[PDB]
Amino acid sequence: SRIGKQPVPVPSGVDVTINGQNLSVKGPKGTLTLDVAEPISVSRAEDGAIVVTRPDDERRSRSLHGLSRTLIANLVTGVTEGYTQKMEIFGVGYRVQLKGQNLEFALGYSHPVLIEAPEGITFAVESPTKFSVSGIDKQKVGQISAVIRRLRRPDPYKGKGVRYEGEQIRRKVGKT
Amino acid sequence: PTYTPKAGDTTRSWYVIDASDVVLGRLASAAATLLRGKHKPTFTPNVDGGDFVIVINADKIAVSGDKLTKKFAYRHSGYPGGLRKRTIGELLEKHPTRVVENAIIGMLPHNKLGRQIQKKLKVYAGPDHPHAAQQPIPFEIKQVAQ
Amino acid sequence: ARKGILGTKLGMTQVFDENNKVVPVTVVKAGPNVVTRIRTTERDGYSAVQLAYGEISPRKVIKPVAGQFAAAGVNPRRHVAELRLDDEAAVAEYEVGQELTAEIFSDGAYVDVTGTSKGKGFAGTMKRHGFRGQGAAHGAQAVHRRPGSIGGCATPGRVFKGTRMSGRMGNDRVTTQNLKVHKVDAENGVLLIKGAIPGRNGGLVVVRSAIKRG
Amino acid sequence: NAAARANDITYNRLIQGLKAAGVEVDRKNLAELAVSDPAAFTALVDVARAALPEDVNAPS
Amino acid sequence: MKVNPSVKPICDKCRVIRRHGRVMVICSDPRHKQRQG
RNA sequence: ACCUCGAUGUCGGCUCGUCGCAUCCUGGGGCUGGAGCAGGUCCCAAGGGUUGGGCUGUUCGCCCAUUAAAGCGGCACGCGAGCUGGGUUUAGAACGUCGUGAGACAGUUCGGUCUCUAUCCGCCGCGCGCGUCAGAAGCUUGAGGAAACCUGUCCCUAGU
RNA sequence: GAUAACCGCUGAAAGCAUCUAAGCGGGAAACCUCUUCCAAGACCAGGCUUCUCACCCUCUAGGAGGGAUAAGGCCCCCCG
Ligand SMILES: CC[C@H]1OC(=O)[C@H](C)[C@@H](O[C@H]2C[C@@](C)(OC)[C@@H](O)[C@H](C)O2)[C@H](C)[C@@H](O[C@@H]2O[C@H](C)C[C@H](N(C)C)[C@H]2O)[C@](C)(O)C[C@@H](C)C(=O)[C@H](C)[C@@H](O)[C@]1(C)O
Repeated sequence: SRIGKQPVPVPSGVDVTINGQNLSVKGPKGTLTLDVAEPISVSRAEDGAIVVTRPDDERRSRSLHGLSRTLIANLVTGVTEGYTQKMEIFGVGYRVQLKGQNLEFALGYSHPVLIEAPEGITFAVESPTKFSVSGIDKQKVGQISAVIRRLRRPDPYKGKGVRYEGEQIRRKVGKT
Repeated sequence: PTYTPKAGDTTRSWYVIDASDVVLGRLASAAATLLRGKHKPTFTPNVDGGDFVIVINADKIAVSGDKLTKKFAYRHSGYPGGLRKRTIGELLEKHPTRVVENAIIGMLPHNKLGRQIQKKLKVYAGPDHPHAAQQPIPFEIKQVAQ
Repeated sequence: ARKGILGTKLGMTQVFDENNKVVPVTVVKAGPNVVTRIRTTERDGYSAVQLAYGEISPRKVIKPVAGQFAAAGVNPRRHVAELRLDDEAAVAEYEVGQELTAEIFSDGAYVDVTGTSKGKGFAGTMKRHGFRGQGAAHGAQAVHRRPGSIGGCATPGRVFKGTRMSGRMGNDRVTTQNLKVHKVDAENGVLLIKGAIPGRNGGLVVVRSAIKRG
Repeated sequence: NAAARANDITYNRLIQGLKAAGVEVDRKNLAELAVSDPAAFTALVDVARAALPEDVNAPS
Repeated sequence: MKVNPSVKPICDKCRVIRRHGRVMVICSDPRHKQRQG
């Protein structure tokens, strides 16, 4: 009703470029195209915020509107200020390096694990045990961050492996 | 005596149906009607007095529900365990015209006349067909109201 | 993208490697092949090169084949066979009238050799499918080489397609894969391919580059 | 039914309208008209449509 | 994963959800992870 | 007690299969009641493979040596117009028990005829004839099918 | 390539919101391509070449019925 109809504050340096129900928002960081679903349209609400409204109100339009406003906000935020996921590696011998456009991990495997940075994704290693993913599409940023997480099967014993900036993993201690 | 088609009084007409965003079953029903010739007052069930039915944009047929992944087209090769199943989505991706073809053929009668009638169906997985020389009539599927 | 050459299975022999190990090698006359026709996706819908091999007499060659070879611009040859290629650059490599010699292959190159296997005639189930023969003694009545049971009973009620029965065996296309070319005798237009290749001595074979161990 | 739908009317409503109009032509001769006299069949279709109620689905 | 016809919370942390047309129990304790089948 | 008593052949073994998944490898979740590790219990996802012997009528089993494993079932407890005939169930005989006896015995034993040239469907292979819009000819070209798909140790990684 | 279990989205029809809701994106031997073989009787029968690009006769001079054939192929013959 209101929490899905919240106007999305569009910053000064943005050109959303509608052509019906298919937006292509451009800003300081890249461009992002979104094929909006059935319910809503867009008229900028004059002030600049993309208006988000649903025609009817049963259940499907309700959910699609709630998600469409949310995705529009996420997209404008990503194109304006981007998104970053900071991640940390634990375990004696576990390490990460940045080999140009790819990220290499030593996670106790006999081989170094290589990760090719996909389009729109950039890795930055703050320390041999701390790095971060950055991108304008946080769906993709979170997806690649999840891949980096799943690199190592969960270690509830020692905590060895990759995590996020702050994560209290399901630790596990007991007998000898 | 009731009218019976004699010699060459069976006149044939060419229709082209745009399968874009149309329900597979509805399109197949209309096409089967046209291919039978049930739309003609001269229809005789033992005569192939139907009409040629080109189907364009067969790849852009519409299927509701989960038929695109949960419905299967089956074929047994005659060998043990030789039942190959291909979902409607995979079939539409690999042989797009085959979904519409199978629908129409199944809706047609299964007999010698049915297989003769099949030859008048021309399904194409695109907006265009090679039969422009036949001057096909754009056929929109319209329901007669009561 | 995949070399190939029509040849003749001259025979089989043995050579010795640098380590003195014996290499059983089929000697195949990968004689000159003349590119007679190029198959293109525009004209033919696929990418292939038509090769012609073997000396034949023009009197032997018939008018349709003679005219096809004339249009190709080359002298008629006994056999013609197509080599399929993946992409169009593969045929852009080839050209009609081209000379294909055994040197297209190198020593140590893995090839797939296709040939028509030897004719074994109407073979029984034991020879044809490796059926375990029934007992030679202990009562066995005239079933020492017979198939045994063929189906079930009433429930299938019939014999399944593909039931391995006795019939004519051999004379079928066989592609032996990943055969190493021990040596490429450029002087004689010959290839020494380690191992056996299908068919009788003198039979037409196609030595293509290994599809797996490229 | 083919002739009726060519005339933009269903067979069931055509029969209803003919009965309302009092046309007692059997289906044999209705089909004979449909094939040999499409103009006459269209005239009968018009008669049936006129005789049909203002709303065929009305509770009447 | 506990795949049983009946799935219920085993502690106050367990939550019953319906994901992919399937009743499941999700919990901070993986032991209490259940699924209906 | 519904087909079959103007006959639908039994157990086992052989031969040849084919199918199901109710999993003996390949993927996961939980336990980490492994705090951990080598391992293992449990529950979710058929392509292949799933040995040879001895004692067993042996349908069952047990044993020996292996195995990655030595799966469970359906198909007339698949398969005798494909085989065997050890079991079983004729006619001979012995013993045991019952019976006056003839004889009887889900009692112990020895011996004890396995017929048929395939018409139809089915299947495995070969042709002949027509098609395939002129009469031929090489090269094909994949709609659709079939085949295959198994898995071990040892070494390095790492005595991590 | 598509698929159980594991996830990502800003975070709602729903409030610090929340694995996820409806929508949309990523990770086995089974499945579809891939490998081998058959395959246009694939009744929906491809790019080329060969003759010709009608030789003659008869009822009709419509539609046919026969010869000769160009092209090529059987049958014979020597054979594997
Ligand atoms: C060589 C020449 C004979 O072959 C045999 O002896 C075979 C070897 C018998 O099996 C032998 C061996 C064996 C085990 O075979 C089944 C045995 O049961 C019979 C009694 O004797 C057969 C086939 C018997 O049939 C079987 O009889 C059973 C009572 C039932 C069975 N079926 C209906 C269920 C039926 O087919 C039976 C009675 O002889 C059939 C009748 C017609 C005959 O008499 C005919 C004339 C036979 O003499 C014969 C075919 O010429």
